[PDB]
Amino acid sequence: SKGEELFTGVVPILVELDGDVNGHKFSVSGEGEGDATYGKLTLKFICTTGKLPVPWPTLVTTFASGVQCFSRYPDHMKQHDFFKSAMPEGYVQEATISFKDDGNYKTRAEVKFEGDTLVNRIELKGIDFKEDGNILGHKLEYNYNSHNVYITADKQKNGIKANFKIRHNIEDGSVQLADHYQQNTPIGDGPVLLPDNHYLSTQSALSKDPNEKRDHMVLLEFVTAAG
Repeated sequence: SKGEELFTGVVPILVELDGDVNGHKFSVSGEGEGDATYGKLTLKFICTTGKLPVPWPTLVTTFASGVQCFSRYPDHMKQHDFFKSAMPEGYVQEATISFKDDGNYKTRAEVKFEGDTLVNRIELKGIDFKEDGNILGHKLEYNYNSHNVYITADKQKNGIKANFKIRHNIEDGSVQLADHYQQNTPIGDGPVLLPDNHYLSTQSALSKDPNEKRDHMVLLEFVTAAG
């Protein structure tokens, strides 16, 4: 595809988010770099309005979804890469994150190229949360486990669909369950690749910057496509 040639080296990344959870408004800014030949990514996020009203690990699926274009697809599987084929014009992404016995997050994002940089613009709305629960009560640990993302084609809208289950570790030893459901639609009127059923194997690591006093998060990720 024509969009594939834009990912042969190291490319800079820029992210911006605006949110509202149970009446509390906030804003986040991010910056980093990606190398698709090795399926490697490095990013740093900062809260520009003060302190974050929700735990940092609950926002990982929203941030990681916007950079799925940096996945390493093996030679025998290159005909199944929707993400790179839609570039430079891009796509619109809509999703729902449901927490068991608690509330939900509804999101919308624009992913495209501006110059020689890959850009992400996101909006989030959170409703029906419990004040004494695991989310608003800040009872989750600062970590994230390995998982698989399942993909399928959506012919009627010339795009794709994605789904997986999440397991968040709690302070007492137990876990908090969640589900992520997503849908992608192209912006331009050019050709795209429609895939057969497959998955993406992922591993992540969360850390802190020792010289930083503002509320933040550092993320490192490795992603590979498999049949």
